[PDB]
Amino acid sequence: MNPFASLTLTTLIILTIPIMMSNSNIYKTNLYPNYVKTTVSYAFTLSLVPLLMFMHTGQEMIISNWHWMTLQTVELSLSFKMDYFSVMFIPVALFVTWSIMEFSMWYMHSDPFINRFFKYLVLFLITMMILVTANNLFQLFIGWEGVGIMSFLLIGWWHGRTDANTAALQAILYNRIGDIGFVLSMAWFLTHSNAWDLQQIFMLNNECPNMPLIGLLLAAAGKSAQFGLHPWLPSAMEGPTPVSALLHSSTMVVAGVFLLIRFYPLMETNKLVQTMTLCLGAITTLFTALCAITQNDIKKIVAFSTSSQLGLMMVTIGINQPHLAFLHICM
Amino acid sequence: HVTKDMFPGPYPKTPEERAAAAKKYNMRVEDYEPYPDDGMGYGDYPKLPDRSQQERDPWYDWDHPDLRLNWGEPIHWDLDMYIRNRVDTSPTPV
Amino acid sequence: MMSGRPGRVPLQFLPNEARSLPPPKLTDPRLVYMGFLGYCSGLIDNAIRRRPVVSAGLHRQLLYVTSFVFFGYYLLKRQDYMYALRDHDMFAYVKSHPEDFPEKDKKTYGEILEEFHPVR
Amino acid sequence: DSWDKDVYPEPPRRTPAPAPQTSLPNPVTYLTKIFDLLVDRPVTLAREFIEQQHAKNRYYYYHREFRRVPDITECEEKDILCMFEAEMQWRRDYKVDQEIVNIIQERLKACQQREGESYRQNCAKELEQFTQVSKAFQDRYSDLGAHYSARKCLAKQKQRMLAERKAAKEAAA
Amino acid sequence: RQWQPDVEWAEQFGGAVMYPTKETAH
Amino acid sequence: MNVLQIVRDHWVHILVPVGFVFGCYLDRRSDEKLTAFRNKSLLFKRELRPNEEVTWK
Amino acid sequence: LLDLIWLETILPKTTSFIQMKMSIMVSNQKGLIKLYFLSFLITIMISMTLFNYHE
Amino acid sequence: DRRFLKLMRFYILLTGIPVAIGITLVNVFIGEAELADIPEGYVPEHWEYFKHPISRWIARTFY
Amino acid sequence: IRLQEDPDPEDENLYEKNPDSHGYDKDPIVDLWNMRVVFFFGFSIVLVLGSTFVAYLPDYRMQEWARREAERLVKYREANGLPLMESNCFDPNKIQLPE
Amino acid sequence: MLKIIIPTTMLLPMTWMSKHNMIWINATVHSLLISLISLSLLNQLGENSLNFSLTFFSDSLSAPLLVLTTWLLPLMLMASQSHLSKETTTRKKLYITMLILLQLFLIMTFTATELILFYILFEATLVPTLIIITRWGNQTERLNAGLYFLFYTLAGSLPLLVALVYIQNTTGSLNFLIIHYWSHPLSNSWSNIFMWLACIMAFMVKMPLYGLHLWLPKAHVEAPIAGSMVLAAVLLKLGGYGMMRITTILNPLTNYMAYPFLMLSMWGMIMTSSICLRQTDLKSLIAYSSVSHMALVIVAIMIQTPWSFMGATALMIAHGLTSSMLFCLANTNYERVHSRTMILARGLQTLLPLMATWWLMASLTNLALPPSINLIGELFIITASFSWSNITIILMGMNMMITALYSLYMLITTQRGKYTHHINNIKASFTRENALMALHILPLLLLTLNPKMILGPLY
Amino acid sequence: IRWTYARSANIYPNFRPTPKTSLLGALFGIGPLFFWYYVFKTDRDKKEKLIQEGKLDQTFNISY
Ligand SMILES: CCCCCCCCCCCCCCCCCC(=O)O[C@@H](COC(=O)CCCCCCCCCCCCCCC)COP(=O)(O)OC[C@H](O)CO
Repeated sequence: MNPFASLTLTTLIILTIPIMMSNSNIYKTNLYPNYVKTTVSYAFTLSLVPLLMFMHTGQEMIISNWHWMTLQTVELSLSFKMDYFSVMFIPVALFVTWSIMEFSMWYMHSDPFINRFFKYLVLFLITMMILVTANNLFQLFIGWEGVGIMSFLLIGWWHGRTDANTAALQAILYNRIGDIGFVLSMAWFLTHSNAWDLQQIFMLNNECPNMPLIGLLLAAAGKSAQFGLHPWLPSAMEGPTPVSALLHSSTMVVAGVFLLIRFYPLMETNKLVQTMTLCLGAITTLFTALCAITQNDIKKIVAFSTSSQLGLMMVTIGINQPHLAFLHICM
Repeated sequence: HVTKDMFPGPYPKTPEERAAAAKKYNMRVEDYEPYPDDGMGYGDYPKLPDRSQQERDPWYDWDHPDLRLNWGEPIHWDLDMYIRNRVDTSPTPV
Repeated sequence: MMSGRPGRVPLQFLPNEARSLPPPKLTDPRLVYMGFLGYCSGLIDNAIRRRPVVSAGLHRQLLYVTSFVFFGYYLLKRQDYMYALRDHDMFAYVKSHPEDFPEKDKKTYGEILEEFHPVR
Repeated sequence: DSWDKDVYPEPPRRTPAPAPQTSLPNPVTYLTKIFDLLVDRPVTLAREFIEQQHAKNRYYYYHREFRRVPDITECEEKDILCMFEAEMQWRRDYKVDQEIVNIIQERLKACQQREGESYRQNCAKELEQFTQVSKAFQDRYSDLGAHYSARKCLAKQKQRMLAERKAAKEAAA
Repeated sequence: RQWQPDVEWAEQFGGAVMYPTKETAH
Repeated sequence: MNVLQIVRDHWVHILVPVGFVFGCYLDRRSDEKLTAFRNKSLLFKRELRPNEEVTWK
Repeated sequence: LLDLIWLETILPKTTSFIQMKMSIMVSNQKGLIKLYFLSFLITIMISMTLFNYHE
Repeated sequence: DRRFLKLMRFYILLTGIPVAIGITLVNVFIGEAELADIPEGYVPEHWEYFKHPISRWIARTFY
Repeated sequence: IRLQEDPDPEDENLYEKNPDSHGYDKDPIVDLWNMRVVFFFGFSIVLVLGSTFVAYLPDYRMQEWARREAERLVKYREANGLPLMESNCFDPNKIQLPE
Repeated sequence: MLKIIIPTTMLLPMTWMSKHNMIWINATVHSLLISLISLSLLNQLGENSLNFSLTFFSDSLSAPLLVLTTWLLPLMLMASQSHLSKETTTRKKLYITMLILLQLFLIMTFTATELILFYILFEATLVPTLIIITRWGNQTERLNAGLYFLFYTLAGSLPLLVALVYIQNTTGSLNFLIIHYWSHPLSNSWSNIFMWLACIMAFMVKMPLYGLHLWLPKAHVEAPIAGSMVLAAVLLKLGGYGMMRITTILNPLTNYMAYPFLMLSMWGMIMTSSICLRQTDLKSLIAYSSVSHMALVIVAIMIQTPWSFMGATALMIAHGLTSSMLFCLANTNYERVHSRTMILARGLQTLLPLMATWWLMASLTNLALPPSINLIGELFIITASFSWSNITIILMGMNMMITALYSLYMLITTQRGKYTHHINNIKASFTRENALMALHILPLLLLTLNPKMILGPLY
Repeated sequence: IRWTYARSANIYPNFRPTPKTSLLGALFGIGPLFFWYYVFKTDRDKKEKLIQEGKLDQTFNISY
């Protein structure tokens, strides 16, 4: 019984403690942001250990656990996957949000609702780790819709800003259009491959997933703010800077390409769709960068770099380069 | 509160109805103009200029600053496209 | 339908041979419904006359319940009689015309085809 | 143990004996030692304390068995008295047959993760066994309608041998 | 308070013929 | 506490649980009318336990 | 257009309008015995002869 | 707002914890059931075909 | 006058009479108890206590039984050396094929 | 079932015999007690309905709806404790009597073992619902709305009555069990298709698909809060409950005639949700939303697929709880501001902070996001529909896009923005309202843990 | 209230069934409904056309 599965599955349970602790209201309303930072710091320290036995051995453990329900021949169960992509991404995501937390109590130190804001960040945190760490496509949807809804509230953090609500509404709109491909991917995979677990989809060897991969690409494009579905990210600057420094920069919007990295065992089989990835990645890189340099707003310029960088990632995943794609994600 | 005649009714044809309609919508006859009688059921509701609330000058004291509508001004029939959150007919520089 | 049967002396609410049936028990659910309707009449009567419906005279309501319970029980016997009569003469007829109701032979579902229609 | 080694077959788990030729120690071994001395031992102490407590009263529970009953193909037609037994017989086997796919489906998942990047050739037995099961499962219960019934299942079945027997005769002739 | 019928509502159900017409005008 | 006042008022509270007891009694009354095939279906037909005289009530 | 202009004028209002016109003259007779009994005369004549109910 | 939130959190725990300990208590005082071979001569009872004693007790006194 | 009516009443805010009003009745004693009963027989007695009821309900649809019976069936079928599951359900030995 | 009906009917005199003030107290206490007893029905045996007697029976489809109805019963009482208030005692006593009678009919209907016995109680709910709509309705057009309601559903229900009595004459008993076991394949003759039309139109009126759905904007908007929840959370599903029950005797005639209603509904949910995208009345917006979600079921069951039915029940229970919730939210806003226009009371989160979170969770559930029941309901329909036709996802997928926009539209327009200046009567939220809504939202969150209870009879 | 009333019920009393209204009602009404029917009926027909002779592959499609 290697500890690998044990503490790496804890890594989620420490993160969700501040959420429960908040509604208890026992916390003294001044040190709550400091309390949130410490918990994330402890999670990063804890999540470091799953790395050490990874490079030491490389073991990847599936944590298939409590059986939600068994629909005839579909055993929908909560399950987290400890592949290299998952185990690598936890420390860096925690490390970044830890830095954003430290930046947050300095910058966001005047809003009376600062305690509420920190709760949303932890809420955004846990809904992202269940997206990266998952084994069934349904669980991906929980993280997929969770970050989108969490983004909408966090964009609408300043509430009364009529433009910010429009950006908040616009963010959900482009996200859902991408999610149309996500639901299409689920329906195809549950009809033909007869499951949503990643293991079965890879095993059954769907060598011609033209409709799935197109749906998968559409899910990636909507979330990764690619061309044709980009302008929400440039307009997503209305939220507070720490919000845009964590969600819309390096942790949320990167989830779109993570889906393709998850499903790279099927990406190489269909040559047409991987050209479509190269097709979508190339145009996105130019247009966002081309609009970037003619801007007079610091937040807009930096964000356009992310999308142009984000468009680069799908160029990487195009020609059978998933590991390098995820390498670029971490940096 | 509001009495029956103030509620919008039939299409105005004689100038007596147009004059009363202008009174009904707290506007003048010179600028009053109902929607074309194409059977869509607009009735005597005036056709105000198709310009979003974004066009309205924010600096002027608006009683509803979130919508830039003061009071009793004829609400545009297609208001909720032109509300600040929704569709905006802002004059593009090009 | 009944009306015109042999031995059908008219204006009779309960012919003698009808008594060869199990009389309804006083706790019959049909019978207790008769009592419930009678009680509801008592409430309406006081409501009609603008009286304290709940307890506006225990004499008027008592007659209402008893009368409905009475008329129900006699109606139940005639109810039970005719239905027994309706099924009775059928069995005499069904044995009186054997050729009209021939027993179709029995073949298990291992033989009968049902041309299963797929759903898509 | 709680499960079966044959129903859930596992290849022999063989692990190497790591030899850190480098002078500097591997932290994982240090973290392994502290993990046992910090989490594993207190968990074991509490568990075994519960285990002996559980042994203080060994209340029992059996598994219900339904003896086989005549099926709809032997059921007298329009005879509801035996038809209810046959329908319960078919539906109960449907759930049991559904679990048969689930067991084989789960075994397919286990090989794919366990065999790693060499999953494609390490086990095709799981794939073909699932292929044979799923194909024959399609023959039995697939496309039976929302209100599936033993009568429909027999009707779909009867439609099957009619076609293949007809296909058999034309080939032979 | 909830809406209650006024005199005009009563006049609806108040004619000699409930749905007036030219033939029943008088 | 003026027990007379509370019984005059809270006589309604006891009423519904009585109806529930009424319902349970009728549920175990209508069942015996539907006994018929008791220990007859071959799926559950089984030789009676010695002391008691009846299977499922 | 569809919901509260046509979908209410196809089934609901048209049937209401159809029931309106029919109820217009069914309820509006003239109260003259001459017209009534004359309508009886056709009814009896047409009943025996031309619906052929006697056959 | 605070009185309402204080009310739910305080009161939803009124039968919250007693159930919470009670559910755990029967788990680690009574124990878990175990499989069998249906010993001969013992026709089991309907509630006996269940693992958790809380589940068995429900089937004993309700169903 | 048109009609001799009364002016439309005003929305009686329950708090100006008693500050701790619970939005149940104007009388403090009743509404406070109203809050007591709607809560007690609400979240705890029905929602929380009833939760454990449905949570600890006996095996739904005999789900546990289904797999338990299944495991034995595989054990003979796997060991005997025959296909795990036949393509047909009602085996055609006792079937009367038409024509 | 007499463990539930008998207390319910006997509960009615108790309300009539309670003291002047304790009427709400005693009625709410025992109505919840009835809900607790009804929760015992959630145990469904393996592959057989829980047949209690000849008259009544239950299965893995009626039980989730029954417990929802009984659990709903206290909620109309709570939501009506304020707008009623200033009325004579007897009228309030009558109001409770109508509700209890209405709930009593529903319990008997869902457990009816005879399709005829179903038919009586299925429309017997019309008499109390019409009474509530027209008597205590707080608007003028309730009279025409009430007329639109009963005539629409009765015009559908009358051809039904002729249909079942015909089936009775052809196959004797109409018992739900015997219909399934003794089912025979309906032909394609022009006589059977009209039987198919009659057997479906009555159920699909209270379903309403696109087209004959115009009592939904009328019945819900100008109805008392108690009536709006009841007639949007239960009897809409009551019309649906017949379809799964009655489709047992309509095969294989469904497939040939499935298209006209499938195409009307499937294009409908886009059209209806498009109407939802821009509405002036909040209650109307929620009302049209119910049509879109209900249209998801109509295509669902009438595809006639295992996965389709399993998701159909899940969406039904989830939507009823959500639609019942949002109607409370509109009523709470309407009671304070005495208007229904959405843009009239913009900026409410600033003044009422809790009401925003309730409105956030209400709209969030309407978003059909995972893992809530609404998502696990819609998703199963998508999978069943996609297998039926690969091009379904273009339509029904686009719905989630349109559904998201309007379902968040009221969130932006009412909660966020700016508090309306001239309105100054919005008092702090009464603990009744907040307690009522928690009884709506978090039980949904529980049901996420164990969907198999409401997943339907095909699980 | 005037704005809400104009959008609300007070549209049909001012409605007149001109051929413009009639054409638009049919165009955006029965139009799309029939159009989708042809698309889906064709899609269902071709799909079932492949199934009946044994062309389509659904070897692992069991839960539908
Ligand atoms: C406002 C309009 C109604 C709204 C939509 C409602 C649904 C539309 C269809 C309504 C159907 C009503 C009649 C269905 C009753 C049951 C019919 C049945 O079971 O099928 C019979 C089908 O038989 C019929 O003829 C059914 C009626 C067909 C339609 C004609 C009457 C209905 C339409 C007109 C009246 C209703 C419209 C309102 C008019 C004011 C089978 O009998 P058979 O014909 O095989 O009988 C043996 C032999 O062949 C000769 O009988």
